[PDB]
Amino acid sequence: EVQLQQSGAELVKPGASVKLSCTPSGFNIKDTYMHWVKQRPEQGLEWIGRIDPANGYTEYDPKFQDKATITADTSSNTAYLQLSSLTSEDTAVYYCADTQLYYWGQGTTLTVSSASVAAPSVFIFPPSDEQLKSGTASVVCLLNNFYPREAKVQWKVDNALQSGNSQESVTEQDSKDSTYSLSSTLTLSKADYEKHKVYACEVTHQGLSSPVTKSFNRG
Amino acid sequence: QIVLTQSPAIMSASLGERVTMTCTASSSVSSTYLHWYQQKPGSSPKLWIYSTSNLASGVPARFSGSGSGTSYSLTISNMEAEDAATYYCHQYHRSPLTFGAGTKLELKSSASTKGPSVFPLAPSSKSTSGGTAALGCLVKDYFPEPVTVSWNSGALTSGVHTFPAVLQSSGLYSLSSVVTVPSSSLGTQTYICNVNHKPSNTKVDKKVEP
Amino acid sequence: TPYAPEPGSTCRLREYYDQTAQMCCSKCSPGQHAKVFCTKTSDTVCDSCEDSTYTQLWNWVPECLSCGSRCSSDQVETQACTREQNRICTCRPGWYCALSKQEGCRLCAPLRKCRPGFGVARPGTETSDVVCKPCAPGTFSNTTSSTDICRP
Amino acid sequence: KVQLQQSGAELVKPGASVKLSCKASGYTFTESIIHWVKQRSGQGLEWIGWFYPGSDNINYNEKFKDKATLTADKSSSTVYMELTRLTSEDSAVYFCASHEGPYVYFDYWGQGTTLTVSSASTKGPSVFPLAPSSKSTSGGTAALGCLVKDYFPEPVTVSWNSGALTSGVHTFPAVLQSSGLYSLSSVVTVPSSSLGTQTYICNVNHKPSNTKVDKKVEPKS
Amino acid sequence: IVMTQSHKFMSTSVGDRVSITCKASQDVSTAVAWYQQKPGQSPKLLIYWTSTRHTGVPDRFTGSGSGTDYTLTISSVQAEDLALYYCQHHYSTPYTFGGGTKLEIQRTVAAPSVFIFPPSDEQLKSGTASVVCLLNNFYPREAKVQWKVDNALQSGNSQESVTEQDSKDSTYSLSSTLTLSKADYEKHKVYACEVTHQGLSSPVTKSFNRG
Repeated sequence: EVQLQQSGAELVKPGASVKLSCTPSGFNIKDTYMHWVKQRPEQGLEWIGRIDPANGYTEYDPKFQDKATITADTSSNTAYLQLSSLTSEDTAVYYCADTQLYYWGQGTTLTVSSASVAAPSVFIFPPSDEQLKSGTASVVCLLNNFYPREAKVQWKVDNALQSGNSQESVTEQDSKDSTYSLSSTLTLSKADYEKHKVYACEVTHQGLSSPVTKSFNRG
Repeated sequence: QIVLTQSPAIMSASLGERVTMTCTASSSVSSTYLHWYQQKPGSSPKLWIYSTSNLASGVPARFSGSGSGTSYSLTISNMEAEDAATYYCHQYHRSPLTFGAGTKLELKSSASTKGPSVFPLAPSSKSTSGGTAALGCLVKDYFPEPVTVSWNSGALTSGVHTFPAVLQSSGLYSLSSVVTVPSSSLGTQTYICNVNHKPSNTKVDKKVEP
Repeated sequence: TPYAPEPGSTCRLREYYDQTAQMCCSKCSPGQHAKVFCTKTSDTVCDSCEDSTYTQLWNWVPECLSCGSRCSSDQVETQACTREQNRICTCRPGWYCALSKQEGCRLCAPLRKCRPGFGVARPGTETSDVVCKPCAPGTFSNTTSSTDICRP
Repeated sequence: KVQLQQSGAELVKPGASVKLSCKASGYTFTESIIHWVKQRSGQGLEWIGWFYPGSDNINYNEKFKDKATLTADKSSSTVYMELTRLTSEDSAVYFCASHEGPYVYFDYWGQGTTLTVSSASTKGPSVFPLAPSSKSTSGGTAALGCLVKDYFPEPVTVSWNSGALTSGVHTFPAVLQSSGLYSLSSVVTVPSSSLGTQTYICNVNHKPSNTKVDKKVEPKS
Repeated sequence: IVMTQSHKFMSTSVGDRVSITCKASQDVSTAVAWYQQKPGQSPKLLIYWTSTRHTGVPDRFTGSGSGTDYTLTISSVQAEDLALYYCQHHYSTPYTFGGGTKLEIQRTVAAPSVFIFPPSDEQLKSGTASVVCLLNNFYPREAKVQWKVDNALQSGNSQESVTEQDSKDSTYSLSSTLTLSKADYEKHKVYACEVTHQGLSSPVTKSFNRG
């Protein structure tokens, strides 16, 4: 299917390098036009540059010609932006762009990190009883001192995934740990709160071998 | 030469008000074509308008944006919630591909000043399984920014984590702050969260216990 | 100002050697015909050239260059002929120039006519072709004009 | 001013290939581009290919993409075409033209190169008188002539009565025979009443073979 | 783009009007030209860039187009205008040329004078024998010569050529040469040439006996 799949998160330190394998699918490989795009955290969309794999011709933007490196193979249905001298500012989800499509995929989650690939510290906060008296419910799941930003937080109520009711925020601690902390709150009503009878918080991160699910219940 | 610069940078409007956006361009809005775009926070952007008047295939047509000349536009009747986003100006039909710079559509809610509702968040099972109890208070339903929170009137600051405020769907802010302490200190000493909401000139201190 | 040179010293930029007074003076900026040369006191008096005549470099010549008049009944100007440039022609609107020359490539070519099911990358009207690659449906592609990209 | 002048006819054993020289003058060599279109007699202009002088770009026509050779010399302002292994089919009239401005139009033209491919030898013609019909000397008007056959190369110059007979004379263009030599006819219509009195002679001169023959024409007995 | 010439021999009278219909395979927009060639003369450019008349060209020729079936017109016709006429596009890298044209004046019809001519004894000594048939002062150029030897039709052993239009009396002439071997010639008796022309209601045959 028409998508831009690439290599997963990779914790290369600043100054290192690694190729990033775009994987066109569904649509014909074609490989005369292939751009890449990237965006620094909450920056504007910057266009890496394009190339002509079939005709072996390169057309990057003037800005990033210093980093300009990409090849592709016609048979393999795969494109490869070589990249050198990676910096933490380049950390992004790199979509392997191209004209004739103007559509972008999941983005190559770049993971240029300075600290270690640590695991998050997970905690659950049951709602306060006066909060229940107020008529609303607020369960809080805590992630403490993890790195990098990229983590998945989702809810399992009655062992079922919950969506459309969550809200999250994160903090930056650049002083000593240089780690990252996320505060996720999930809001429900009282009726659902006592009828559901079970709750859990599961978190996915690069720094731990398998996602951990740790639950709480009344009692 | 390739330049794309958005016009009014920040839009904050309530449900109903129309939309005004623009990118100053050198060669491409009227004859030579560009593109509208939209990216939700941290995800893959998408194409809305294609031939400067041609909206994306199969989508509601509230995006009444068809500017021309050297400066184009977007307009939207009854701005929805999804409508709140960033938006981009392309410059296709040119040798180097280039993109816009974003226009943040903040969704105004017309909130009223209200004091914070601080609630205690007690540790039950987190101290046993981790060896360190994370303690905090829930500062919910306050308006407007900012509010200052301190731990035990600034008695300790080793493991205190203060989160940024976020906007609810009711127009009010929700805020949490946490601190991590061992169970041995959890059992004996008293813990107080001190929060100060100067816009309402109100302050509440809440005791928290196991 | 008529600053005097001394042995073993090079006159600074925008000043040459004027041999009528053996003293370097300021050079008029591009866009000027030196009509009075340097004397012991009088510096080079700048004055702009006429139309369709110029100089692209900081000059002291008393005569300016010459650009073209017209390219054709077609072949509009993609670059005017002002006091700091030349009348850069093109090979008519909606035609790509595949050959090359100083300005006027001996051969132009039709912009393109590729059928519904071709996407024109970019014109490059000055020195390149639009190209046409499949984008067969694309979003909506049922026009043979080929002057436009995959759009409806 | 794209002045274009071309060389004359050439003849070489089949198999060898000659390189032409379409010399040009009156205009800067690089600012003009000289194509190659030959004008084989009886065949419309067919374009062999085009060559860029200034940028040295080349695009051989797909018909002649490999076998042609669009070379050129920069100093002499001349494009050099070689048509590998000149065959009798390739033996023809060749032209070169160009343009002055930016969108091409053959405002100028060459004199017309010629090429012949055969294995013949320069040979003089033999002249044979063409006796008028015996039973038509009283018909008011009659004709007589001489036949020019088996010569190489052209042309043969014919005259009647050492140039004293120029009325009614039709000298026709030559035709190439299957043996590889040319043939043509020279005739003159005369009052049939003077056949037995007026002496008619035709003078055939072939400069390439340096052969001159005076041949008298009389009615047969 | 295969540019063609739908007309390769027209009919016209002096001071008349006619139109050439240079035809192409693909459109050229304003990329048409016009080339005229008198026989044996280097071709000249007539009209270039649609209708833009080439410098120093007679006015009578006018026309243009922007499609694929280009057409111009001539207002006044003169005897000197009789020539080869073709075109050539300026569209893509494969330039081509029209097949050509030949303006032909349509004046009064003149019947040909036919004479057949026996070979000579000097040619009898050489071992080769050739016979010829003569066509004189005929118009139009279209004529057919059929050679008969003992009433047997020959093919591939005869060649013919036509003279250009006379400047004084505007007629034409044709000569056909039949070439045979000596044994072939001496084995036959009757040699005849048959001439068919529009100026003759019936074909005219001139014949001679070998003896």
